[PDB]
Amino acid sequence: VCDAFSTGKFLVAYTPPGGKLPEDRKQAMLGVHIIWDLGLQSSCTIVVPWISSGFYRRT
Amino acid sequence: GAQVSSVIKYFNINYYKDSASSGLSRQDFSQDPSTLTNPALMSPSVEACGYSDRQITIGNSTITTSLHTVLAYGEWPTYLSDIDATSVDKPTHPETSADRFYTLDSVEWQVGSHGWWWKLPDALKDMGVFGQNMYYHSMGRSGFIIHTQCNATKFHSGALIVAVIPEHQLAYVGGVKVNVGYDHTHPGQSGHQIRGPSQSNDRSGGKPDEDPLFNCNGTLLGNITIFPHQIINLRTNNSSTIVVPYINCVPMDNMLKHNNLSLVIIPLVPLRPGSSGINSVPITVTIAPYKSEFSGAMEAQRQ
Amino acid sequence: GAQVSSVIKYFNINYYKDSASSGLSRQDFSQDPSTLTNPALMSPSVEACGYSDRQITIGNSTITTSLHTVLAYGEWPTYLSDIDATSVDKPTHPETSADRFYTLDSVEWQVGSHGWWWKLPDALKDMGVFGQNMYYHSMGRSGFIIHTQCNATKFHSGALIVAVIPEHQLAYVGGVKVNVGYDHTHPGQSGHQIRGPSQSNDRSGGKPDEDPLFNCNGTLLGNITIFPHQIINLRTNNSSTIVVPYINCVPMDNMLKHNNLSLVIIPLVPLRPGSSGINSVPITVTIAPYKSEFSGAMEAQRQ
Repeated sequence: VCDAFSTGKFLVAYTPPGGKLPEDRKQAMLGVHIIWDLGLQSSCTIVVPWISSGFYRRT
Repeated sequence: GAQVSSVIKYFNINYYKDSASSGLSRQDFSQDPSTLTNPALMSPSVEACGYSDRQITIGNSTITTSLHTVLAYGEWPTYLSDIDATSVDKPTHPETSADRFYTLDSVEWQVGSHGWWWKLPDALKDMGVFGQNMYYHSMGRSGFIIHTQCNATKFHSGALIVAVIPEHQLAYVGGVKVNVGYDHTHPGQSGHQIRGPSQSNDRSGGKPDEDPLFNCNGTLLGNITIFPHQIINLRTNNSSTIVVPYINCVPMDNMLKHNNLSLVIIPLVPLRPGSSGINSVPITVTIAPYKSEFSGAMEAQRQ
Repeated sequence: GAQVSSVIKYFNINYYKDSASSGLSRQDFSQDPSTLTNPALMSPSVEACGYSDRQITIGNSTITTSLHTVLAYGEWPTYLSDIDATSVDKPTHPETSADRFYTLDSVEWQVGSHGWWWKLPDALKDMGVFGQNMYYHSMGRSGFIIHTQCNATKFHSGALIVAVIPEHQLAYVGGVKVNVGYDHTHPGQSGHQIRGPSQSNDRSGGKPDEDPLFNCNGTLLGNITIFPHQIINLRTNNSSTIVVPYINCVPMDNMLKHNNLSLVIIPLVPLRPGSSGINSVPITVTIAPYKSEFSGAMEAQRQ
């Protein structure tokens, strides 16, 4: 939520099970990621994939 | 009720309407009637199914020996395929670069040497581009080919047991309730020399059990033959080969945390030199990842 | 003699019996007769051949932008196949684990910033399991997808030239006869900020030329459009995408020694803030190895 004149590029990164929280962008980009760009709003949604050993994950 | 979709018929009925509410499971027949051995156990000869898949060469490295290969659980290694897999994400197949024979540090086999063990995939974690794909991926599965080779002369004597134990869970070295440490059960390629048993063995930091007779887990040797194994008798053969598929409940596991195999080598009968003066002989182990798959790529899990 | 197997016929004759002893090469015809443009140059639109190969996603990473992608030399990247290859040894294809978008360190674009360049594959040498496969393999080939993205507002101004130069051979920073150092032409992911020209620029250890007008190699800007390129004009577009095949004489080269591409980004017109108070904007580069192949596995060439 901003004005129409603002613009931005965001990196949305999902680090799979077993990985540390990245602490810097070069370690975040190596997982699942999407580049969310304003002025599209087709790029907003990241789909967290199902990556797991077992078939189910405990709530 | 429900049902479902010297010889006694019975009407199949679920009184409670459900599966798993049903009673114990028998062997059905549609019409009247009117098994003794399991070749999957007993460690077949890898010709006892088919030899077309095998002179043994995986991925740029050659073994020349293959009727005496034991095929663990009579199942040939294969990729996860589909329909048995959890994630739809396409795994990575390194193939010939990460599927190749990795020879480890040789170990002197002496008089009084109690045994050795290596955990897998762990032993390979620093080896080549297989050991790189472990860290950069969430999960993975691999079958292995273990080639154990110990050569002495016709004057020497003594036998080894080369066994592959799925999920070999070590016992703590004694006393109180402690989990063996992450570091002592992940030794790397050097494996673990079994130095016990003794009452003087150190107890700290969760060190594993040093007793070879109880398999370090509390179950006798000589029953270790229920696993895939070969017996290297220096009167007969100098080497060993074992082809293990991927054994686990899960399609893919971490490979850093979970070691789904163990390579155990026990001097069943000691090494006696003959008229020769050689008191010790090297044992060499060569492991080949085979049909390995990796998925869930990330930053290297390396610390 | 030999021959071989306004309109003038001629009897094709090798007087010396050989090819390459023959004279200059014309365009033959079998019967009587009775071209202006090369779309491979001019950097096509990647729809100008076909768009079925492309929302841009390689190997677990997504780009959402693809009619404005330029397809370098009108050729789509593809594996070495056969018959063009030297070794028969089967290359390794890492696919989605090592073929993915790697975003590099962003660079402030300021007033007075002369330019930037990155050498490829070099920029990716520490990136993921692509940068691992470089060291563990003798040779390799890869196509790349360069996505350059710089966003400012409607108040800002200024243009960039994003060009990909095959075999961009840097000039030494001046004077005597020196080869630029291995280290200065292999900067890593950080690339090289062009800080010149000046008479005061340091000359030591083979440092590369700092002059952006002469392309650091001695050839003008504005002729840099003969390479695959895009012009990012902050009045029009914020981003760029370029798809390069594998350009080289050899099927596979080392990738540590030989950098077969360069990504050059030149502020053709400076960055002027408008009524806004923002004096600098980040430029971000995202490189995807595509259709990469590795062969000749060895110990890591890493020092």
